[PDB]
Amino acid sequence: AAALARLGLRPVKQVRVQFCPFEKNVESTRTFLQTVSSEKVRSTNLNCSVIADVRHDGSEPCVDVLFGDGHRLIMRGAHLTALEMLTAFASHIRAR
Amino acid sequence: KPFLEDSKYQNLLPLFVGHNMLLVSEEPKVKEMVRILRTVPFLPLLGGCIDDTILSRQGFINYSKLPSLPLVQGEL
Amino acid sequence: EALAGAPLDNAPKEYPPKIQQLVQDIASLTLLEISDLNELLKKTL
Amino acid sequence: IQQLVQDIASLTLLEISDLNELLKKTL
Repeated sequence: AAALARLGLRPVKQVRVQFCPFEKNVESTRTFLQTVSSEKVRSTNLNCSVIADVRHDGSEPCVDVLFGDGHRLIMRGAHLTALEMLTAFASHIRAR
Repeated sequence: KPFLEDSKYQNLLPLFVGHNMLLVSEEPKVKEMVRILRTVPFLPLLGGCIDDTILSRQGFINYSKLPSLPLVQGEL
Repeated sequence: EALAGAPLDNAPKEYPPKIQQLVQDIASLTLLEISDLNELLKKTL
Repeated sequence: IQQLVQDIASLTLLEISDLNELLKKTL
């Protein structure tokens, strides 16, 4: 997750990762949280918080962000891999 | 993974696809460990068992609000 | 053997059936075998 | 009638909770 550290995660306000522990399509959002909650990317600014929503019967993994311009990028990764949503989030934060 | 697939804990095997760590805790004291990991928001706990009863996270936080074990014994 | 399927009850519909067995065993008798219950269960407490 | 003694000593915590739920709703 070095590229997100070199990007400067600072313009975002809030990211959160809603997923379920027992389903067969939740590893991608889990590794997304593992790349997003590392010390470097969370240390590039302290004014943002990252939440990890855990539910059992939600049955669909979802990721949603909201950043400084009041926008909202939400990506329900269940059929996305980790690197695809990571480069999507990276380009979408670097645009704004 | 093999020790979970062959023993009685096969239903806990779906919680092991990433970096997962175990919280071995003799004499279960659940309220305060919830109180110390509610400090950091980004730390999930995907579940586990409580004395051979497999439970989820919201199941854990409603298990912490079970009343005290003397009065639970004294209700029946 | 196995362990259970382990659902969650934040969306609760299912509950334990062995308690079903026990409660249908005892919860249809009046206070005489309930006196049996009191006697032989506070045997130990 | 100490059968109660054995089958409630084999009873687990939330097992006793289920017993509480059932008998209290019945009683």
